[PDB]
Amino acid sequence: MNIFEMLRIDEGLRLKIYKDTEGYYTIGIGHLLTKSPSLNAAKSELDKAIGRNTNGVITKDEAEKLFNQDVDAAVRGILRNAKLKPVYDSLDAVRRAALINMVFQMGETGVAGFTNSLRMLQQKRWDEAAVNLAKSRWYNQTPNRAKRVITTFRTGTWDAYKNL
Ligand SMILES: [Cl-]
Repeated sequence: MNIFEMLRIDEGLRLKIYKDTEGYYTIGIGHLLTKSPSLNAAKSELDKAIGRNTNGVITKDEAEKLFNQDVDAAVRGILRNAKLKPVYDSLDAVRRAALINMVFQMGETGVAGFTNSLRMLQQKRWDEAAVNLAKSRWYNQTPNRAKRVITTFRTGTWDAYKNL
């Protein structure tokens, strides 16, 4: 298991524009196009991201290219952020994947807002971090995904993702 397999499980794969759990236009492996209500805006963003006239459909190769760029961007965002980088540096390789997962889903700014949870992770107070992380809109809106990420922080293993 690695970060790419992990996020492919959490996000799935869809080759036509769809709406994500918040109602926003998305494509591929959880690539957000726009928070605009306008399907035309979403198609225009898609064409710009892919570099051609897509009419809202992309190939699997194109989805995986956007996915590679998005994983790379999430990692680079962690390492440039003063609140995230020291947490990331303190963690083992499995728990690093959990942090990347959060940043992929809710952005660098959203995750840096989890001040108390980040402190607990940095101190390796895993059971306590897991409780604090669950006191969140994130957990209440996407509880099955949040539970898998939280279990990964708590245990340092991939068990939440095996048999999936
Ligand atoms: Cl969920």
